[PDB]
Amino acid sequence: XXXXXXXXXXXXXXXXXXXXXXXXXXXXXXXXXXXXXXXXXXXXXXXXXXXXXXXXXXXXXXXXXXXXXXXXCQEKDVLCMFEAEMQWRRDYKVDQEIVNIIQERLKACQQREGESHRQNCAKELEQFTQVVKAYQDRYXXXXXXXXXXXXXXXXXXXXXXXXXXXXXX
Amino acid sequence: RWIARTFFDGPEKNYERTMAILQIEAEKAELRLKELEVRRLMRARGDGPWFHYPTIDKELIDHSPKAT
Repeated sequence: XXXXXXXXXXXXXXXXXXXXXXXXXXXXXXXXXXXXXXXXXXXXXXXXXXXXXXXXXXXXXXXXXXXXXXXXCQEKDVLCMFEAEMQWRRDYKVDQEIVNIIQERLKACQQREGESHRQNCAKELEQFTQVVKAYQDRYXXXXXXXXXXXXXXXXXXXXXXXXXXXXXX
Repeated sequence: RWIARTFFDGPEKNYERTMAILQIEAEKAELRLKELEVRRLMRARGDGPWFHYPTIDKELIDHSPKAT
């Protein structure tokens, strides 16, 4: 919900126009298995929900924001860098899972269209190219194992190459 | 939640801690580097009370002799 893209609206309605035979055997079984064990499992789920009654709140995810970046903290010091290294690592763990959501958005694009797939969508493939390219050039993907000090050097390497290209052109 | 109590330290620990261990570590590293810097200077020039070779005498004789 909300974060998931999902389909706009589901169609499909029963026609049953050609022939009689024995109607639709799948629809006849759909009404049969709805009361056979689908109704029994729904009654058992309702009985388990009623038996819960009192439940724990659980305050979900903790905040903890900013605490000064590694770029702001000039000169090497163990007391200052430690909290900056934790801040970068927490962002890197989130940025890994941001890609995974858009990855699952592309998974939804393949199924919910089926026949078209490549010809349609147009937004999910474009959003994937906007994030992955930003992830590849900024958040490691070339800077080996994760390090906060190496990321600042990687950001400076991209900035120096861009400034040399902009001044020439 | 039951595993969090009497079996786990918590996220508050090792965040307030470890940084305390790093604070001692920073003091241990900087002073050892200062010790390597001080011994590099004190051995080359005899300025401080470190690596100083013993002298001959402070006081031996001052009384009037039968000299020429």
